[PDB]
Amino acid sequence: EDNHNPMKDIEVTSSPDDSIGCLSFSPPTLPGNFLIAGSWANDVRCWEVQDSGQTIPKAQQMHTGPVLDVCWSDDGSKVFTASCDKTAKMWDLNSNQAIQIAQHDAPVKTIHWIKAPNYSCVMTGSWDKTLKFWDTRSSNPMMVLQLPERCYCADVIYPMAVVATAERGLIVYQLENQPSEFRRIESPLKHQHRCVAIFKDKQNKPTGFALGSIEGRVAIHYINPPNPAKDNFTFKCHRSNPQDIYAVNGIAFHPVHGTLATVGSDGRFSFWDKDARTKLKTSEQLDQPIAACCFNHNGNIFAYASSYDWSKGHEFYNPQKKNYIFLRNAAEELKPR
Amino acid sequence: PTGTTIKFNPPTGTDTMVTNISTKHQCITAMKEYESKSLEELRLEDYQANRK
Amino acid sequence: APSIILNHWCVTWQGHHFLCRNLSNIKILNRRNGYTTLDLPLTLGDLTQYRLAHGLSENLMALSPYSWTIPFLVSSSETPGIELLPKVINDFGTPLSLAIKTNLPSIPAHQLLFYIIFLRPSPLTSMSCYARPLSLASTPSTNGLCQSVSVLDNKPGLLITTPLHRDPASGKYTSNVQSPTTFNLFRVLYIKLSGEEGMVKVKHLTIDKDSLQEGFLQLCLNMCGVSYETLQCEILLELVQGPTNFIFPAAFPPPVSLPHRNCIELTCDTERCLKPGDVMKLKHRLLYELGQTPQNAFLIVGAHSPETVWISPSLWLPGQPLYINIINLSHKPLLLSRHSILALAIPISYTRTTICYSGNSRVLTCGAAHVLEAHFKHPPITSRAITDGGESPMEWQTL
Ligand SMILES: [Hg+2]
Ligand SMILES: [Hg+2]
Ligand SMILES: [Hg+2]
Ligand SMILES: [Hg+2]
Ligand SMILES: [Hg+2]
Ligand SMILES: [Hg+2]
Ligand SMILES: [Hg+2]
Ligand SMILES: [Hg+2]
Ligand SMILES: [Hg+2]
Ligand SMILES: [Hg+2]
Ligand SMILES: [Hg+2]
Ligand SMILES: [Hg+2]
Ligand code: NA
Repeated sequence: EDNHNPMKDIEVTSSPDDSIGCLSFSPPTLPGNFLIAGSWANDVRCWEVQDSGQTIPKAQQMHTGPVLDVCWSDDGSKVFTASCDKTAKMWDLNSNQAIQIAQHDAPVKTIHWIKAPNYSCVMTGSWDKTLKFWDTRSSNPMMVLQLPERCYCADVIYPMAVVATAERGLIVYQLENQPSEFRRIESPLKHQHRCVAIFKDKQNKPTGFALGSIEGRVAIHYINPPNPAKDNFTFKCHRSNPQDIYAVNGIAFHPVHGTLATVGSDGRFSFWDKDARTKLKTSEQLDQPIAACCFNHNGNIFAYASSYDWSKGHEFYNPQKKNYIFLRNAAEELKPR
Repeated sequence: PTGTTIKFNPPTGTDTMVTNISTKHQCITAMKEYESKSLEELRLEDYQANRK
Repeated sequence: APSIILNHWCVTWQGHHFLCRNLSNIKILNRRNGYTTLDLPLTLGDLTQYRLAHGLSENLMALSPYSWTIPFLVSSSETPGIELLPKVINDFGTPLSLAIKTNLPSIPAHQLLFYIIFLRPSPLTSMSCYARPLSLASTPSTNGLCQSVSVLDNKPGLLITTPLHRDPASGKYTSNVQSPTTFNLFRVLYIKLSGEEGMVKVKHLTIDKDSLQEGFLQLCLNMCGVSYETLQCEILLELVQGPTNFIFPAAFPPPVSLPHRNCIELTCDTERCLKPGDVMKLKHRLLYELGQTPQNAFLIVGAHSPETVWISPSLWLPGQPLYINIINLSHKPLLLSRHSILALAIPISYTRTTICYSGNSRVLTCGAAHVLEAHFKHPPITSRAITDGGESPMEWQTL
């Protein structure tokens, strides 16, 4: 039985030849929807997504190394890209021209656009143990922050910032006047950190984050909860029904309903309610890991990429296995009950 | 020794369920031989060794 | 492909419309005036949003080409012995209801077919009101402000702002203003009214020009229960160059239940009562003519509401009175509550009663007239069926 697309979701055309590392949907300032993917074949691709479900390959840029993160500028004219080639790039979509904007001493694992009242920069996190900020014109960073280890996962919702490193490092950042350290948090997970996602309260204000480890477990953590011993919790996920424990590769919050999606090495995506503390859906098992997922600006679209994630090392890598991006209509299923 | 030259073997453990179960951890970085590196670090150095 | 099999039915999506089928024998009970009624356990919102996912949109009616159509329940051409009163589905919360005319004591499983198609009417650009010339003398004190302006896509418009004074004889709200630009035809883009209670509701609006080419315009508004002496008025008009397909003598409000669709909601002018099983060829005040070839007219069909007013369909012809044929099928009497929807007038084009539709043929026939296939012709959208089976708890821990 063919289990490449058990949910039978929309399949993006011209999918990355190599494994897909990262996914990022255009901001609400563009009309329509555009999806960016980086891959381990060094490229970054753009597809327009219509409301009909069709996808049109738009353009493509290349690094000299695997692309590990992507994101957009607030206004939608630029795509930023973070590569294993120790560089980051700003892709001007009108001109289809990319230029370097960042230099690291190791691979760049995370990239994020910060629009603040008094400044706009891109934040890069690297395995060289720094967090840097570029103004997109100068070769010198506006700011360099020292991390406790190599940058694994990173998430930004102005004015909050969450960074996970190796050895379960977890730092929350304040961004209001200048980026600055706010709190180092003793980790709620006992295993390696892989992904992180900030969520908002009812005011649309960042109040906490979801953190995912390699150990089939996600932590839900509020920054200023009324009752920490009760309001911060973890939960098990991406396990079989002897139990197999898989890695959580990606977390994403529905921008409107505040529910969340997790995707894992087990080849399944799951939908949750961190408030009701319930599970809304678990997909059927794809025949390879789900490496990255992403919601569009209004949460009508859930993108999730089917690619090997090295979770079993090189022996289980089949380079002739094809990679897919699936699009799924999420407007109804991510609403709470 | 970079990359993933040591054979993958899911570590054994124990957990509780809601009752008492045993687990296998299907992630190469759970093995002690790899627990100081991430999946992407391991894969990049396998890629630089043309170990695809 | 995406079906909804729930409580003896199955709403499937062909790609441009819905096809519905009974899954069990339907016994005809309490037959009145040749018809029986039957409730379905599905609403229009279940089919367009809650039980199906159409493309990547939050609702089928949110799609580019479906955001301009009228959802229309219509019988199938492959149902010999079964007729259905067609009707617009202009709400999403009321369960779908059928009106079946049959001689059969029962309808076998899978034989009661019907469609929900998406009707795209004739565009608003083919219709406009007409300003007739009269003998109007200038008022000694001018009453309002008239500013030329651009509207729509860089088109010539006219912003009139003026108080309306109530005539004591007619009750109509009138005003005389001096238009800076001359025009024969027009469309009404909005009417903002400001009384003593504030925002105020309008039934019709006419504009007359004078026959001495002076540029004097007489505004007349017929209102709903507004008893005020003066209304403050703001009216934006589109000025229409050259003839359109339909020419009206008076403007009507946009449809409240189908916003941004081009159709006329027909309300009950005079309050009347209907005994069960009784018909009524109600005559509406509306009239129109042609300004210019396939033929053009209006479909007169019913709407959807919790207590449906069933309408035997008719074609409304240029120069002919608008009759709305009501057919009481309820067990109680029906009084025609004022300002509520009786029928819709949908403008279509056709080539030459019993409105049926063929799924394979892409053919929709009203009587002997053939509705233009383009009207119900939309692109195929791949939609999936939403299940929502289980919501089990997290198995969660704390520190
Ligand atoms: Hg693009
Ligand atoms: Hg971003
Ligand atoms: Hg900065
Ligand atoms: Hg995203
Ligand atoms: Hg069906
Ligand atoms: Hg008109
Ligand atoms: Hg005027
Ligand atoms: Hg009038
Ligand atoms: Hg009435
Ligand atoms: Hg017919
Ligand atoms: Hg027909
Ligand atoms: Hg007809
Ligand atoms: Na009178």
